[PDB]
Amino acid sequence: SVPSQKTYQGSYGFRLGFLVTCTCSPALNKLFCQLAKTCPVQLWVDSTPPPGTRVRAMAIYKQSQHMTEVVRRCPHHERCDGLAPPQHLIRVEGNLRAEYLDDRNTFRHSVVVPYEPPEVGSDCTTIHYNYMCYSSCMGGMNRRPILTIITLEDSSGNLLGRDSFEVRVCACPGRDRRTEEENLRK
Ligand SMILES: [Zn+2]
Repeated sequence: SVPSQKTYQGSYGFRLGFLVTCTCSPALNKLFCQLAKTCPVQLWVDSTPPPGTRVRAMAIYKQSQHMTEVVRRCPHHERCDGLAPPQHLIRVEGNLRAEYLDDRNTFRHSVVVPYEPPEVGSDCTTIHYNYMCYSSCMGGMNRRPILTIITLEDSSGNLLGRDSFEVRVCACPGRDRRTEEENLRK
């Protein structure tokens, strides 16, 4: 079954926040980012989850007619850090404990890091993601919009919380955000 995108704050009050290489549109719930550049995603909790809590990131297609298709890199960007497998769209930057996972039954990719409390000077835990293929790449996303689903999980993989956002990976994020926002006003 297609991974759920249902927002679920859960017992710890889990939700995301956001912070031109990367720009977020709250009105569109959409992140616009350049290829392979830092995308800061903030984790907010009302209380601290138990030891061994994990944070998983996974991409799915937004449109229902493409939801059962695995999101992966196009051949050009696949065939081009030594930790992320070449097929994975999403990689984590600056984390010594990233796990790159392929689901045995769905073939979907994800990247998991341990949950850490907020870094000094912050009320939220910031994770730096990189997207390794453009929304427009033929043989990959092929202009189809995607969602990133962030799941807070216990050490066994049980769901503690879930949030999600749309992503466009593009060369001019600031300009594309304005275009899509101008389209929503019209
Ligand atoms: Zn590509």
